[PDB]
This record gives sequence, structure tokens and C-alpha cells, in this order.
Amino acid sequence: AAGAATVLLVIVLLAGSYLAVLAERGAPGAQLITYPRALWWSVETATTVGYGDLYPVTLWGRLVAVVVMVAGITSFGLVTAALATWFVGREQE
Amino acid sequence: AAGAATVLLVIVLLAGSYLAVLAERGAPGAQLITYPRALWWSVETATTVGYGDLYPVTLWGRLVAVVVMVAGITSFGLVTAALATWFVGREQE
Amino acid sequence: DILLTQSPAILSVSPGERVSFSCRASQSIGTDIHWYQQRTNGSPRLLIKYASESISGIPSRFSGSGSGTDFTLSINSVESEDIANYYCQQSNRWPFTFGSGTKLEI
Amino acid sequence: DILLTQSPAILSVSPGERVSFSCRASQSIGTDIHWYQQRTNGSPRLLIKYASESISGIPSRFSGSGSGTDFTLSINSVESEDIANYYCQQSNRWPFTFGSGTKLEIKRADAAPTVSIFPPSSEQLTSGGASVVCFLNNFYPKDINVKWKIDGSERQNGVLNSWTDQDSKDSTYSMSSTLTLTKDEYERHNSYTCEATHKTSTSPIVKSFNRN
Amino acid sequence: VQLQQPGAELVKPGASVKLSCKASGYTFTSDWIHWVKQRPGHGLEWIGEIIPSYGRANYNEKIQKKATLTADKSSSTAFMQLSSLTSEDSAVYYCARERGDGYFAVWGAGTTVTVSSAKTTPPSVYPLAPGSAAQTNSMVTLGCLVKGYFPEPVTVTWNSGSLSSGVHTFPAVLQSDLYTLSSSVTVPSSSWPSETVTCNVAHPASSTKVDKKIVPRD
Amino acid sequence: VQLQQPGAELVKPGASVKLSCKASGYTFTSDWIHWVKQRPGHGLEWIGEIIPSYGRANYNEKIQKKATLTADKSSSTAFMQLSSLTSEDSAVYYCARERGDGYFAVWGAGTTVTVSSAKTTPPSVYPLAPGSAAQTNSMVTLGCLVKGYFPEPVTVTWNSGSLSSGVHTFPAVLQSDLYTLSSSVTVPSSSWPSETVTCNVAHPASSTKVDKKIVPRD
Ligand SMILES: [Ba+2]
Ligand SMILES: [K+]
Repeated sequence: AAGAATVLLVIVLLAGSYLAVLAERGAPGAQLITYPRALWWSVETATTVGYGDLYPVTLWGRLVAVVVMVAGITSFGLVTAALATWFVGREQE
Repeated sequence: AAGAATVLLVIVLLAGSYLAVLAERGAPGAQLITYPRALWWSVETATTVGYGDLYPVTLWGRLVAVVVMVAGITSFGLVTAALATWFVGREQE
Repeated sequence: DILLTQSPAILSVSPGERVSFSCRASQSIGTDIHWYQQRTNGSPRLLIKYASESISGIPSRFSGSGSGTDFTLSINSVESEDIANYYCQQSNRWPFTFGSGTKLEI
Repeated sequence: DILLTQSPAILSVSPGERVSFSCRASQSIGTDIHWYQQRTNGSPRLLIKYASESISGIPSRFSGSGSGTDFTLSINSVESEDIANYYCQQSNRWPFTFGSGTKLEIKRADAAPTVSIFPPSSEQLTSGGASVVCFLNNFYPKDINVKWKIDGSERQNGVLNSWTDQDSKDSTYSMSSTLTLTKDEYERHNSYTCEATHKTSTSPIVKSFNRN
Repeated sequence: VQLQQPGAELVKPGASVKLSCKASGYTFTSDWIHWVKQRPGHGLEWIGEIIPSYGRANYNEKIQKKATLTADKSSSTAFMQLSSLTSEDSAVYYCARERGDGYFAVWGAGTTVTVSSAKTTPPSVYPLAPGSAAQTNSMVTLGCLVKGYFPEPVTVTWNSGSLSSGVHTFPAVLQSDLYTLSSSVTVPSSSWPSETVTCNVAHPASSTKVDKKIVPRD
Repeated sequence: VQLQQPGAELVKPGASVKLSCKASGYTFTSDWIHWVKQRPGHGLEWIGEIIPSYGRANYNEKIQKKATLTADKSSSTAFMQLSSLTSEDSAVYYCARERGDGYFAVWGAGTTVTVSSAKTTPPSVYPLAPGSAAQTNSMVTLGCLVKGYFPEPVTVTWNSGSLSSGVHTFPAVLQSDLYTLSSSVTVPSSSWPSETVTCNVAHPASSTKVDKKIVPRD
């Protein structure tokens, strides 16, 4: 609600970034192999920005990726809910 | 509702993956031609991640693709509804 | 139509030694190459799938390497039962294609 | 597997000057190159990370340049302590790879060798052998012609020379020369001499000792 | 010394060997440990990586996959098992500390592996003092001769490192399955012999370190 | 035998021919069936694919599109129709079983197609036993001669496959529109003739298989 769905998204974005590097390392080609850009990749994902920066190529990386979308889009289908309500009320008064 | 819009999405994602391979095979160039990545392609689509991994090039592949967006985005405009409600209630109490 | 290009054409080698047939694509295909062995008179026979993964029933000698546009079938050792033609075949873009092939001489 | 390709292989240069080792990838890797220095005998040592950023503890001489498929390690000045092999290593796509490497050589002023001849130690002869070691130290260029003689007559056998890689205090080279005999044989010869014809000297530089 | 790995190993051809890497300092969850191989006179060959905490390892596709990686989570030491070697596999083997960001910040000292059937022989150190009639310049050159050791390498030090000014250790030469090198050091003929000078020759492979003062010819 | 296709065909130039491929084993909905052509002394030429269950087929863009693909859903057999052939079209024709994931896991035996106006002649098999005065080494070499058959090929077997140690079937030679090959086999002169030895020569094109014991010269 308040800052609750917020926090859960950040669990997703870290645990996602972490496991993505674990899944993709060992697959000849993956660019998703350092914890920095692994984290930035999980934001593009949760937010559906699809910038085309990075993406997984292993099966298990795609699985991690799906979890981020689901758990991210849900969070972000709620984090923006919070911001929207909060700031429309504040700016309107 | 509960796990109802969920199931329908998975019909879309399988029937989509299947028909995508059927549509795109025969078009010189399409990368959307094995049932594995055909399935992963239909997730990028339903979720609007637009990672730029794969996409159709035949007319009929684009049609299949549209159906996935519509039937996926709708499902996923509801599957995340479920998760949101469910988990905000659980985590709040 | 993707061009697979196996150089060299023929590959002399002494028994028991390592050996590597290069296959080089005409554009990036990721890991969607697969290797086939075809001895004299017999049909082809899948050796390595998806450029690295092994096949259940293939001797461990065969080792799939590579990614992108540079691929490599490797045989960690050689014995006489390995003389054949070796073919590569991409599945990344339609149509599926084959390489020109490499024969192994001892 | 990404191919890093460092040309040239070797890099002559005069001291204090700028120098640039190119590294050229086989496809775009953005800025995910990193440079390593590895002197003689020692392990590698991170110099520049992420193609431009510096490392805390590295002399400011080193300057990371480049992006895409063209990269450049630069040393704004050169001094003798910088002679080493230099390696690049991409982190953009798995697996991590390395370059073929570049060694840095220094053209310096020519210098004449310090010659030192050494009789086999008292301890060494108390087994069953006697080796006459003769050091040529700190010359340049590295092309030097050692010569052994026993009593004036020239011995071509039982001779083990060894050459140092270009030293990294002075930009010079050095060379030893073991002389493997037997105690039995060492005793029935009086003199042993060590001549070194080098570019610096038409006259050959000589050293010798006499047991008797 | 952050990454710390043994000095030298000897392996019979066809035998297996384990390689260690103890890592004082931090021990982050996200740390990765890599292993790079340096054949003599060659460049660096990435072999494989391991994340110790979580436990998974990945090996180099291209090379003959002779090795397998492990770790000891609550000892901060990691291992690499090379199984059934030839003399193609004789090389220096470093371990590195990649933080997870893609470069090897910290390097081990390297472990020299020599695959041979020959026997391990300690060294023999003989001092090298000037002749009884050599004219002494301002500086004076003197060394010591490490003869007949196997396998490589030997750490050569002067006064146990205090006198590190004016030294050239020479490359070993091979002969009948034993090695031979020399070292040089140069001091002012003022200070010596009035200040004593000793060369210390550690031999990690045999686990023997030895001293020798370079006294004049008494 | 998973993918199972006939041995040999003969087609008059300009005539059409159908090619079969029965596939015991699984029959998945998602299975694809491909056809690859191997001209003699050449590589593999992908011609076209068919998904039998759903029914659609796709052919090779580049080649002269002489063929058309069909299937029989409730017989697990698939077909390829080559229409109006030349002798450029004489080749081996395999069918393959791609699962839908992009590689040909299962291969047929191949069907040899020979486009010619000539007539189909069965073979003539003659035994080949050593002379009445050849000195018998530890091993003994003996064969049998398949003469004057058309078209290619002939399966040559020894003791119907039990004795598969020491064999070289030779390439057929062409002459006046008939073929000729030989086969060799080698056994210990201890075991033979005390153990009987027979070569069997199947000729798929004519649908005739024949036996011949290699007895001594009685
Ligand atoms: Ba979007
Ligand atoms: K996009």
C-alpha cells in the first residue's frame, strides 16, 4: 500500500539482478553477466521499457526474467498507484 | 478472477507460440521458427516488455502476434490485478 | 538464406590427437548450430546440438564450442572409428541450412 | 567468444615519450575493456578499468581511452619502471577473454657491460665440480658475444649462458655464464678468462683469475 | 597478500592435482573466484570461474575441460582439480578476485605446475665472492649460484629483501633433469664487507629455504 | 529403425515419383518431417519440411521447386512427390524428424533415386574362394562378386551380418548400363571351412535378395 508494494519490488529487483548473473554466466554470449547492469536490466523489465539494452539467453535466465515481470509489473501496477493517489491529492489541494 | 484469467493467458501463450512457428516458417528470414523461443516470444509480447529479442515478419505472424497482445495484455491487465490484491492484503495484515 | 562455411575442407591428423573443424556463419546465429556425422554409406547422425550441448549416446570425445559466427566441433582424442564427413546446420533463421562439410583423414 | 587483438606485438620507444597500445575487439563491447600490467616474474596488475576509469594506486601516467571496438592504453611519458607485458580483457559477453598482449621495449643510450668473473666457491669444489660464473651486467643493446678461454686456449664446451629480460630499473640487459666442469678437470688448468665483445667496444672486455 | 596460493607443484604425467587459494580480506557473498593459466612465454588463458558462496562454477568452453572447481565456504579457501595431466598442462596458475563487476582487482601469486616423472631435488647454493686479486671499483659485484634443483622455481633474495638495489636473478637453465641459475647484487665497496650481505634461496617445490653469506676469501 | 523409407527407385526421365517415409515411434502433434537431398559426392541439400498433423508444408526457395509434400495422418507415413525429373535429380533422399526445436534428431535410411531410361536388372552373385594352391596364412581372405545389376544400390552382407569383422564392400563400377562391385571378408584359417561363411546380396531396386556360401573348390 503505502511503501509496502514499493519494498517488495526492490526485493524482486535485487534478487532478480543477482540470480540473472548466476543463470546467464556459462552461456557463451550473454551480456547479462555483471551485477551492475544485471540490476539495470531488471528495472527495464519491471517497468516494461523494453529498451533492448540487455536480455537473457539461457532458459533459467528467461525464468528469472519472467518472475521479474510478474513481481515487478504487479508492484509497479501498485507503486504507481501510490504515487498517483498521493501526488494528485497533494497537488490538487 | 482467482486463477481464471491466469489460465486463459496460458492458452494464449501456448496456442500463440504454436501458431507463430506455423506462420513464420516458409518466410525467408524469420527467427521465430522453433517452439521454445516461439513461446518466450509470446511472453515478451503479452507482458509488453518489447526486449527486441524476436518478432514476426509474415502477415499471419503479425496477426497471431496481435491476438497475443490483446488476449495477453487483457489477461495480464487482470493477472497482475489478482497478485496485487492478494499480496497487498496478505503483506498488510 | 544463411551461409555456413566449414574451413578447412579436409583435415589430416595423427591418431589420438585433438582436432577442430571450424564452422563460420555469414551473420550471427547465437548458438543455433548443430553438428552431424555421416560416415561412408550411412545416413547423418546428430553429434552436438545447440553448439555446445551433448547428445545421449555420443562418445565424450566430441566437444561443442563456439557462439555467434565462430563455431568449433572438437574431438578430444581421435581414433579410427571417427573417419566421416562432418556437417553443421543452423536453425536460427529460415530456411534451415547446411555447411559444405569436412572430411577427416588420418 | 570475443576476440581481443592487440597490435603491435612489441613497442619500441625512447624514455619520457608518449606511447599507446591499441586493442581492437571483434565486435562492439562498449566500454567493458580493462587493462593489466604484468612485469617479468610477477602476477598481473589491474591498470585501467572500464576502458577509461583509473585505479587508486596507479601512476597518473596511464590514461584509458577508447570505446566500441577501438581501445587505447596510453602512458603520458615513459620511464624504465614501466617495462612489462600489457593485457586487455573484455567483460561484455561470456566468457571473459584476454588479448594476446603487448610488451614495451625502451630504446636507450648504449651502455657497456659490467664484467665480473667468479671462481667456484670453496664449498662447491668439496663435492665434485667447479663452475666459473661470469656476469655481464647492465649493457645495451642486448646483443653481446661472450667468450671463454682456459690458459689462453678457447673453450667452447660446458658453457651455460642465460639472458635477463630487459631490466626495469635502467632499461638494460644482463647475462650470466655457468662453466660446468669437474673438480678433476678444474685442477689441471691454471687460468680461466671471460671475454665479451659488445657494440660499445671494439676492444673486447676481458676478465680472468688464476688459481695458482 | 590478499589472494594466497602455494608456490610450486609437481605431478606425475596422468596423475591428478588439487590447487588451493586462501583469500584473507573480505569474503563477500557476491565475490567470484577465477583461475587463469599462463603457459611459459604465452599470454593469459581464462580457464574457469566459481562463485564460492552460492556454489556454482563455469568452465572454458574451448579448452579440453580437464578441471573442476570447488570451495570451502567457512574456510575462505577455493580449489581447482586438474585431472590426468600431460606436459601440455605445465604452466603458472593464478586465482583472481572478480567482485562481480567484471575485472580481476586482486591476483594471487601464481602456482607453478610441472608435469614430469622426474624426481624433486632441493637446490645447492654456493656463494660468489670476487677473486683474491680483482681491483675493487666504487661498487662491487657479487652473487650466489643455485645449482641442480628441480622443479622450478626458486625465490632468490638478498639479506632477506633489505638489499633490493642492484639485483638481477638470472633465468634457470635446464640439464639432465635439473636446473641452474645465478643472482647478482652490487653494493659500495665502502660498505662491504663492513656490512654483511647474505642471499637466501627459497625453493617452494621442495619446501626448503637456505641462507648464504657472501664473505670474502678468508 | 525410427524413420523408415524404401531402398531404391528408378524413374524414366520426365516421369514423376512418390517417396515414402513411415515413422514408428512417437507421432507428436508438433513433429516436423524434413527431406534432405544428397547428390553423389556432394553435401546435404535441405529441400522442404512438412508438419504432418496440422498439414502445411514449406519448400526450398532457391532450388527448382520440383516437389510437393503430403502426409497420411492416421498411418504415420509421409510423402514427397518429385514431378518430371532429369538426371540432375538423381540422388539420395533422406527424411528427418525435427521435433520442432531445430535439429534432425532422427534420420531415415535414405532412398536412392536413379533417373534413367535403362532397364532394371537384378544382380548376379558369384562366390570367390582362394585358389587350389594358395598358401593359407593365419587369416584367409575370400569374397563374392556382384556383377551386372541396375540400378544402384545393393546391400552386401556376410553370414547375414553375424560376421561383420574384416569386410570391405567395394564401390560399384559402371559399364554399358550395368554395375559391378565386390566384397571382402577375412576369418582365421582355423575356423574356416570348419565354420561356414555365406554372403547375402540384397538388391532393393529389383526387390531380390540372394545368398551364396563361399565353399572351397571341391
Ligand atoms: Ba512496454
Ligand atoms: K523494445
